[PDB]
Amino acid sequence: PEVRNIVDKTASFVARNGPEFEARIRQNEINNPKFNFLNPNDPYHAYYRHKVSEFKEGKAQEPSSAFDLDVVKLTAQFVARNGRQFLTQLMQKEQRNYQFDFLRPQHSLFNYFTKLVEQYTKILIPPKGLFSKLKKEAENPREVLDQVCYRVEWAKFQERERKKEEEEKEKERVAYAQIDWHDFVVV
Amino acid sequence: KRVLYVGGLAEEVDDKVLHAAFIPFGDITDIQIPLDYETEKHRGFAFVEFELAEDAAAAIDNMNESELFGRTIRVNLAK
Amino acid sequence: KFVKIGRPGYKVTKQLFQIDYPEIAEGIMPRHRFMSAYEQRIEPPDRRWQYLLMAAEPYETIAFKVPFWTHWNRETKQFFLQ
Repeated sequence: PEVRNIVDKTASFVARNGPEFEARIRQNEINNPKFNFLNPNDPYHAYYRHKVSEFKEGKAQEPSSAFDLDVVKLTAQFVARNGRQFLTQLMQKEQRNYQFDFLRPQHSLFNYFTKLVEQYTKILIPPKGLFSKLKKEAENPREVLDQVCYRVEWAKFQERERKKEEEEKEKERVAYAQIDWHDFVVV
Repeated sequence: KRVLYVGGLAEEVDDKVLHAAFIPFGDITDIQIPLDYETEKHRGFAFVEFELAEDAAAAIDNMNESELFGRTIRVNLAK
Repeated sequence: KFVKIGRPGYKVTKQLFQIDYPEIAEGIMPRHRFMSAYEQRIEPPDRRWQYLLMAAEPYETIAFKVPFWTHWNRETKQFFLQ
């Protein structure tokens, strides 16, 4: 395909360097119809100038209470010592002839029980008061400054997160408020 | 809050339809789909009030934006 | 005013609505809504059936009769609503 390869070649040279090189090369070889595809003179005018666009844009191919709080404290004392997922000191307390009103997960007090369990765990980690105690807190204002700055850096990242989330949600809400409202149709 | 409020009842949708479509979660004690009495056609607003909160709730959360008679029903929070 | 209507399609299955779509390379995720069938340039009678449409930028939106709870996997280019 001679004319096809010519249109595709001028298409690659015009996808790289363009109609300015078209004017140049046509003024340089406008004596012969080898550039008549890059000039008005051949049938490859349209196919050529369009294939340049195609191979440039990416369409063409390379040419080829105290009580309740205490009960919650006892719940935390039982959740600190419950050593198996199905065995503990509270499985008995549930159905063992007494009331068990913090044993619900669908109760909202389950959340305060989970917080009290997190506190009992913060006391049950060996670095939390079992048999080792570090004094970088009891005599450490420098590690305390490091920790203040660490909280502040987490806060800065979090402020950035909140701002980006607010912006993203606002843009998405505007996009839904400008989404296609006329051409409703099914396939 | 022991019900599914299902907007989008299809043409062939009856109280039996809503009760059976929500009963596999829980026993529908009341049900009805509000039709403009000028049509005898379900209009897309129904109530299936069962006995079990867990039932009605897991059904409202599961069957959200489904398809029945080719038409989309939406079982959500009854208020 | 810059809304190019390219006319690609909606290639989705209902039955839980799923679509395949090309990647527009934008932070906009698809926005969906179900509404009444009263707005159009014709409005043929018998307008009580409604358009549930999830539209986005690079694809023709998945709309249909319909007389978050979803997402779009972007590195895989697949939209799911449940």
